[PDB]
Amino acid sequence: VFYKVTLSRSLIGVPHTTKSIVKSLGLGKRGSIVYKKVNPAIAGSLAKVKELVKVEVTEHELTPSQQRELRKSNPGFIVEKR
Amino acid sequence: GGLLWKIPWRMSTHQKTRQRERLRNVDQVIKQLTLGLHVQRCQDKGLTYQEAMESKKKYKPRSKSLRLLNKPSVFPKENQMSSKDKYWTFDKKAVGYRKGIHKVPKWTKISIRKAPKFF
RNA sequence: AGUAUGAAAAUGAUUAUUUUAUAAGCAAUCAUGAAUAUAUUAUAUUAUAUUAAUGAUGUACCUUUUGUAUAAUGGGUCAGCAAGUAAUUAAUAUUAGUAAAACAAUAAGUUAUAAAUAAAUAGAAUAAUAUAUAUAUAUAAAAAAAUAUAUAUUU
RNA sequence: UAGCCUUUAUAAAUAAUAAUUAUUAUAUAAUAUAUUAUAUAAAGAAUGGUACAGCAAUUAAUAUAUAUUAGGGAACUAGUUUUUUAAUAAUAUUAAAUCUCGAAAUAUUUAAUUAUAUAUAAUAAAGAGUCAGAUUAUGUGCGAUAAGGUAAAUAAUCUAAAGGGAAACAGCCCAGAUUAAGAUAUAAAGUUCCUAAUAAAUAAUAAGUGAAAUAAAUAUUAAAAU
RNA sequence: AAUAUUUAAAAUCAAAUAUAUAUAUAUUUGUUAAUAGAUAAUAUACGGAUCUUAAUAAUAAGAAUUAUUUAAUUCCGGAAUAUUAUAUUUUAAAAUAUAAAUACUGAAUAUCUAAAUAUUAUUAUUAUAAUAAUAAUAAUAUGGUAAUAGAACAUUUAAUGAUAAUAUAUAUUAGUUAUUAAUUAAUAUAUGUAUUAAUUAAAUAGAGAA
RNA sequence: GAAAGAAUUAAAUUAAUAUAAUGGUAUAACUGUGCGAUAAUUGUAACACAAACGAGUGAAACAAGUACGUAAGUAUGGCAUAAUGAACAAAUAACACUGAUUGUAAAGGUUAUUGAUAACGAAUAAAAGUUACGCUAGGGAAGGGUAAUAUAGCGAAAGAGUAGAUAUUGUAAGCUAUGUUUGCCACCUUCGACUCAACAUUUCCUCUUGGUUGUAAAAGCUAAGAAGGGUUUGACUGUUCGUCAAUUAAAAUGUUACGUGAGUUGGGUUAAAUACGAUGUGAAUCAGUAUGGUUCCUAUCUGCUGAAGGAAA
Ligand SMILES: [Mg+2]
Ligand SMILES: [Mg+2]
Ligand SMILES: [Mg+2]
Ligand SMILES: [Mg+2]
Ligand SMILES: [Mg+2]
Ligand SMILES: [Mg+2]
Ligand SMILES: [Mg+2]
Ligand SMILES: [Mg+2]
Ligand SMILES: [Mg+2]
Ligand SMILES: [Mg+2]
Ligand SMILES: [Mg+2]
Ligand SMILES: [Mg+2]
Ligand SMILES: [Mg+2]
Ligand SMILES: [Mg+2]
Ligand SMILES: [Mg+2]
Ligand SMILES: [Mg+2]
Ligand SMILES: [Mg+2]
Ligand SMILES: [Mg+2]
Ligand SMILES: [Mg+2]
Ligand SMILES: [Mg+2]
Ligand SMILES: [Mg+2]
Ligand SMILES: [Mg+2]
Ligand SMILES: [Mg+2]
Ligand SMILES: [Mg+2]
Ligand SMILES: [Mg+2]
Ligand SMILES: [Mg+2]
Ligand SMILES: [Mg+2]
Ligand SMILES: [Mg+2]
Ligand SMILES: [Mg+2]
Ligand SMILES: [Mg+2]
Ligand SMILES: [Mg+2]
Ligand SMILES: [Mg+2]
Ligand SMILES: [Mg+2]
Ligand SMILES: [Mg+2]
Ligand SMILES: [Mg+2]
Ligand SMILES: [Mg+2]
Ligand SMILES: [Mg+2]
Ligand SMILES: [Mg+2]
Ligand SMILES: [Mg+2]
Ligand SMILES: [Mg+2]
Ligand SMILES: [Mg+2]
Ligand SMILES: [Mg+2]
Ligand SMILES: [Mg+2]
Ligand SMILES: [Mg+2]
Ligand SMILES: [Mg+2]
Ligand SMILES: [Mg+2]
Ligand SMILES: [Mg+2]
Ligand SMILES: [Mg+2]
Ligand SMILES: [Mg+2]
Ligand SMILES: [Mg+2]
Ligand SMILES: [Mg+2]
Ligand SMILES: [Mg+2]
Repeated sequence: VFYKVTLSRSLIGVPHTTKSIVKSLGLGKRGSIVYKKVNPAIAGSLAKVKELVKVEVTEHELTPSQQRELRKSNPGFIVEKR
Repeated sequence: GGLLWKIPWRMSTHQKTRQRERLRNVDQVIKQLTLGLHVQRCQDKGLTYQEAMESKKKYKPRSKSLRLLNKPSVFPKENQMSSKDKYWTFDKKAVGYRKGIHKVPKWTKISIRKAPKFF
């Protein structure tokens, strides 16, 4: 399984220790999403920063291309050339 | 004395509601971490996702941090906490040995759950 | 302080459009009515330009400071003038020429071609890579410390 | 000069950052009590003495119809009835910057593994600026448990940071502006009007108490446990 | 109903969690208010208005204070619906909702929608082709004083350098190019006219700050 | 059953350590003793700790020689942490390196050694004051915070009050209020008089009222409401203050940059002259004394006093 982890709260006032905890998880800007193969190491790293992230378990992971495809909005038209 | 840092001594209803939600969110993060570890243990043993979730026996975490965070006596859940300790934090330089949790720096990120038994 | 030209700005008077005599602050931005002007595709229920109805937002600029709307410094306005340049050298980097040589080409000379020592007449594989060799300290000679040289073609 | 910053690069390069496994014990099994395996519990490999806690040794304080020592209080020719002072024992209570017999969390830190590679560390050539700092929290020294005081120790922000909230606001809560757009989810803060946005439950207040900067000892009037 | 310490969740009691299926151990939470004391000097200062509710009584108010909370608690797999918009035809009213496990506002946050630049990958078109230009997709990044590092524009001068009053230069107004700059149109003045476009080399090369 | 051994266990590092304090020490690092006096020796020193540099600290290993030990081995001073000083220039010895035409010299170099720059990373071999005659370049390296002090109230009441803590009174200690005092910090570099005053109430007088063996009357003391009106002339002194004299119902306390100098004064206090007393050798100096003594401004804005014009009536 995978931990889908989202960086919910920012780091503009976070100690450098927790900031490194986050940076070592692959998380970037606020609202960033990453999937992590569930294991004790990542579990502990996320526990130490539980107050700045959101976590949810999932069967499978999604590559950024798939996440983009799911994020793209619905264009309300179909085009026929003339 | 001179500067005006007009921080009121007591929170408002909306602030209290937001604090309750934040506490609940941290509880949810801990719960999800434990559940993920359990499902991983089941899948390593051979089971699949569906009966890993439906398994009657839930595997407890073996790490110190997770075990302690799961103990209510160390990191009590929101519904377990007391109304006093939800909003007021322990200070030894204040009358009543308490101060509003909203006067703690970066209080929406850092977490306090437990104060001394008799304080 | 040449000549000619000169719708360059600051500045003054007058005219035109528009707003303004119940409304209060860096004078501006956005939102939005209304008047006017121009328009040889305004077909219009059009476009653009000018203008303090009205609404919201908005604490001049530099310097120096931990920090300035600051009642801290400097400025009445505009035009012109006003501040990292020269030689003589050393080191580093890039490209270009030539290349175990380069620059000069009258002779010289400067880098490179061998490391080392305060210096001296010492100076790099006994049929191979440091366990060999050179220098300095010590010499029977080695060992020991520090640098440096050797695995068709010399860098 | 070191520290903090910048440009260009180097490989027999992942050496960097973060977390996990380390331990002790129980149960149930095996294997061969001793292991191995699974599950669980414990603030969980090595180092340390702060909080807390304590009065051990040291330094200080209190008490006794209990004892040792000294002057020794109506009869008296050596020996008392005693809420007689001080010291030493006994017992019971206490504290401390330079006291820790107990003892945290954070912390220092080790190998392997996992994650971070559009990423760290180290090294080579070369170029600066800085060496007046300020608040807010938490431990402290000084001051008077004064100061928008002063001196240093951990974050964070301003410095050099626009934007939302704190009425106004360098330093507080949230969040880091390449340029637009404005549909969606929002952070802190709020939803009677000024001003974007709300409907309810259970108790208390009657003092405009209070409603975005809680003023003390005390006094009065009211609430229930036996 | 009378003599009536204390202001308490330690102890007890009551609800819940984790082990336990005939019951126990461990853990978490629940123990008062009002007034007085009160306190200065331009002007009352919750930012201001103002905020406590009440039958008859109309669409229709009753904290905008304090303390716990909900958007039904609830756990670590539930419904409870004055909602508002239905009726056959029934005739004191009548069938059915959405929408409630994530009410609402809210930033230059994040996503979506488009654009620019740099880099890491994959592509397409065109003429160190293992390149160059342009374009397309995924991902990351783009605040900034002191400071460092790339790139470009305006002015003048020197070298090379056609064209020409149907042109050039300058000025004003209105348009175009992602715009410190050039360009297109109209108008005005001067000039048979560029040290011109472009590449180099150089500066008395850019002023609201003395 | 008993002797003599070997010792073991508890306790002890409080004594002792060459010397402060800390850590260590009985397995002793403490003490006694035999040799000895040797390692309180020589040439390379890796690697670490510490660290800007310069310096500092531990030290494996190779080689030469010593002392102790049966041997294993130990010893490169002291159980450890202080016990110190750069380079220049001089001086002494050794080395056999260079010897400015050659030879020797002279002189330099290498190795060892000496003297202290205590403002102790040390300017030079060598150096104190004064300026109120002073000059230039800069920085500022009454308001604001605090409430120790001052003032005021409150709680409690030990004691006075012929009697009774609470008529009055309230002595050490407790809780607060003000920001008028004396100080504290370093964000921010005129005292008095004259004239005119505005504001507060913590009320001096005037009005209403409660208490007072301690209110018979009168005069009082204490307290609650109350800011409408009112609240001084003169001698001394620069004086605010203060001592007096004479009045008054009273002669209250404060805030306003301790109100008011683009409104007046310039007596005190602020420079240039001079003298006295003290300090100093002297220049000169003094929270000393005395005589004299140079700052001005035509009102742009706000505000205010009084006039007018335009206007929407
Ligand atoms: Mg009007
Ligand atoms: Mg005006
Ligand atoms: Mg300053
Ligand atoms: Mg400001
Ligand atoms: Mg001004
Ligand atoms: Mg100014
Ligand atoms: Mg000026
Ligand atoms: Mg040799
Ligand atoms: Mg430097
Ligand atoms: Mg201990
Ligand atoms: Mg201590
Ligand atoms: Mg690793
Ligand atoms: Mg400094
Ligand atoms: Mg300070
Ligand atoms: Mg920052
Ligand atoms: Mg600065
Ligand atoms: Mg800001
Ligand atoms: Mg508000
Ligand atoms: Mg604002
Ligand atoms: Mg109020
Ligand atoms: Mg309990
Ligand atoms: Mg007021
Ligand atoms: Mg953005
Ligand atoms: Mg930038
Ligand atoms: Mg950014
Ligand atoms: Mg110039
Ligand atoms: Mg100019
Ligand atoms: Mg400019
Ligand atoms: Mg100028
Ligand atoms: Mg010794
Ligand atoms: Mg000792
Ligand atoms: Mg180190
Ligand atoms: Mg060094
Ligand atoms: Mg010895
Ligand atoms: Mg010789
Ligand atoms: Mg000679
Ligand atoms: Mg000699
Ligand atoms: Mg000195
Ligand atoms: Mg010194
Ligand atoms: Mg030193
Ligand atoms: Mg001297
Ligand atoms: Mg004089
Ligand atoms: Mg008495
Ligand atoms: Mg007293
Ligand atoms: Mg009064
Ligand atoms: Mg009378
Ligand atoms: Mg005055
Ligand atoms: Mg006065
Ligand atoms: Mg003036
Ligand atoms: Mg005078
Ligand atoms: Mg004299
Ligand atoms: Mg005279």
